[PDB]
Amino acid sequence: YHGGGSGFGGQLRSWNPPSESVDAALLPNFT
Amino acid sequence: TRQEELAAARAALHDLMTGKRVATVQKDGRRVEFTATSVSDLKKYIAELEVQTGMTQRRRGPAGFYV
Amino acid sequence: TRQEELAAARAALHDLMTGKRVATVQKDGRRVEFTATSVSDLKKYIAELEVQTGMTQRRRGPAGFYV
Amino acid sequence: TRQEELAAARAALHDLMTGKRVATVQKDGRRVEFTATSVSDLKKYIAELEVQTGMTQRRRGPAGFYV
Amino acid sequence: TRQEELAAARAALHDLMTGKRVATVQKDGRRVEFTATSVSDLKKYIAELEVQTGMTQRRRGPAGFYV
Amino acid sequence: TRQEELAAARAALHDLMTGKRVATVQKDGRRVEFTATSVSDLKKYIAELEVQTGMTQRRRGPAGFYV
Amino acid sequence: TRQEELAAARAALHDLMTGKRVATVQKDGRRVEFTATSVSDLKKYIAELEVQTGMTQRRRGPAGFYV
Amino acid sequence: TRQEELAAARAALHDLMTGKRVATVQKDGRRVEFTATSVSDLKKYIAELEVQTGMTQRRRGPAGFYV
Amino acid sequence: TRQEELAAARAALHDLMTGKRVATVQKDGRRVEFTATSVSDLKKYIAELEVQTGMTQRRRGPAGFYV
Amino acid sequence: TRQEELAAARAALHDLMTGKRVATVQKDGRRVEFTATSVSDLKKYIAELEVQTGMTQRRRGPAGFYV
Repeated sequence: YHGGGSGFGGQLRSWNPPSESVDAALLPNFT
Repeated sequence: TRQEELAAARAALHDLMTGKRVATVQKDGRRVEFTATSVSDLKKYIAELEVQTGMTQRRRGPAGFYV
Repeated sequence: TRQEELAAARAALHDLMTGKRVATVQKDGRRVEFTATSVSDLKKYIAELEVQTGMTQRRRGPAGFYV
Repeated sequence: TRQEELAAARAALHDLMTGKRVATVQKDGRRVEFTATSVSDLKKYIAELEVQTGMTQRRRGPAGFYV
Repeated sequence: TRQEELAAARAALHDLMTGKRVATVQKDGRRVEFTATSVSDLKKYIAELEVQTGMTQRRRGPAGFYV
Repeated sequence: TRQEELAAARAALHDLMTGKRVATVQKDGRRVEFTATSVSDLKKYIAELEVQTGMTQRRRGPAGFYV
Repeated sequence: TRQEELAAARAALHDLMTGKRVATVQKDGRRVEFTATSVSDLKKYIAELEVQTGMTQRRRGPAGFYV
Repeated sequence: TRQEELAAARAALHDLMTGKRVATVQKDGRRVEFTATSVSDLKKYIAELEVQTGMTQRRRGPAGFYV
Repeated sequence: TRQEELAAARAALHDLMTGKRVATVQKDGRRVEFTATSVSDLKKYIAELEVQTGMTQRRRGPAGFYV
Repeated sequence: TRQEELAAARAALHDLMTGKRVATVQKDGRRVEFTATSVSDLKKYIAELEVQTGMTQRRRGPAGFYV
C-alpha cells in the first residue's frame, strides 16, 4: 500500500505510533 | 575578476555605511564629486554579485512541512 | 561594436556602484558636470544589451509543474 | 537622413548611460548649460524613429494559441 | 508656411533630446537663459502641426473586425 | 575580519547617535565630504553582520504556547 | 563599557533636547559639521541599551484581569 | 540631577516658546549652529522625566461611572 | 512665577502676531538667529500655563439638555 | 489694553494685506527680518479678542425655524 508507509511527500513522515497492547498503552498513565 | 570586484564592493559598502564614502573632495583650485548611491541597491548588488560568483551556498530551496 | 560596449557599461555600473562615477570636475576656472542616471535604469540597460548581444542564454522560459 | 540621428541618438544614449552626457561646461566666464532629458523619454524616442526608418523587424503581431 | 516650423520643431526636438538645447549661455557679463520645455508637449506640438500641415495621412481611423 | 568589522560598526553607531559622525570637514583650501547614511541602515547592517559572525546567540526561534 | 556610554548617550540626549547639540562650528577657514540624528531614534536607541544592561526594571510582563 | 534637569528643560521650553532659543550665533569668523528640536517632542520629554522623577502626581487612573 | 511667563507669552503672542517676532538680528560680523514656532503650538503653551495657573475660570462642564 | 491690542491688529491686517507687512529691512549690514504670519490665523487672532473684549455683539446664536 501507500498510505501507511510514509505519506504524501513526507506528510506523516515522523509519525511512528508504537503499536503495543492496550494495557501497555493505558496502564502507565491510567490514573 | 569576480572575487576582486566583489571584495572591493563589499569594502566600499563597509566604509560608506560607516563614515567613508567621500562625496566630493576639494583642494583649493580643484574639486571633484563622486556620485552617491543608495544602500539597499548596493546591498542587492552585493547579493547578486556573490550568488553569481562561485562562492558557497547562501540560499535554500523554500521549505517543507511535516507533522 | 557591442561587446566592448557592454563591457564598458558593466564597468561603469561597477564603479558607480562602488565609488567611482564622478559627476562634477573643476580645475580653478574650467569645470564640467555630467547628467546623473539612476541604478535600476542602468541595470536594465545592461540586461537588455546583454540579451541582445551574442552572449549565450541567461534567462530561460517559464517553469512547468509535475506531480 | 534618418539613420544618422539613429546612430547619433543611440550613441548619445550610451554616452548618456555611462558617464559622458555633459550637463554643462564652464571655462572662466565661458559657460553654457544644456537641458537634461531622462533616460525613459530618450529610449521611448529611440523606440520609434528606427521602426519608421528601414531598420529590420523588431515587433511581431500579437501571439496565437494552440493546444 | 508651416513645413519649415515643422522642420524647425523636429530639428529643435532632435538636438534638444540628445545634447544640444542650450539652457543658458555665459560671457562674463553677457549671459542669458531660456525657459525649458518638456519632451511630452514638444511631441504633441510637432504632432498637431504635422497633421494640420499639407502632409498626408499618418493615423487612420478605428479598426474593423471580422471572422 | 568580521569581528573588527562589527567593532567598527559598533563604534560607528554610538558616535553617530550622539554627536560624532562628522558629515564634512573644511580646512581653508582643503575639504572632503562623506555621504550620510540612515541610523536604520546601520542597525540593520550591524545586526546582520552580528548574527553571521562568530558571536553567541542573540535571537532564538519562534515562541510556542501551552496551557 | 556599556554603562558609561549609556550615561553619555543620555547626556547627549539632554544636550540635544534643550540647546546643546552642536551641528556645525566655524573658525577662520576651519569648519566641521556633524551628522544630525532625530530625537525619537535616539530615544529608542537609548531605550535599547538600558534594557540590555543590568539596571533596574522598566518593563513588566503584560497585564492580567481578575474579578 | 533630575530636579535641575526639570528646571533646565522647562526653562528651555519657555525661552524657545517665546523667542529666545538661539538656533545659531555668528561672530565674524567664529559661528556655531545647533540642531533645532521641535516643540511637541520636547513636551513628551518634559512629560517623561517629571513623572519618573520624585515630582508629585499629575495624572490619575481613568474614571468610573455611577448612576 | 506663573504670571511672569503668562504675561510674557501673551505679549510674545501679540508681538509675534503683528510684525515684531524677529528671527535674526544682524550687525556687521554679529549674526544671532533665533528659532521660531508656529502660532498654534504657541497658543497651546498659552492654553496650558494659564489653566494650571489659579486665574479666573475659563472652562465649563460640558452641556446638558432640558426640554 | 485689549482695545489698542485690537487696534494694532486691525492695522496689522490691513497693512499686511495691501503692501506693508515688512518681511525684512537692510541698512547696509544693519539688517533684521521678522517671522511671517499667515492670514487666517491673524484673522482668527483678531476674531477671538474681538468678542473677548467689551466690543459689541458680532455673532448671534443658532437660528430658529417657523412655518
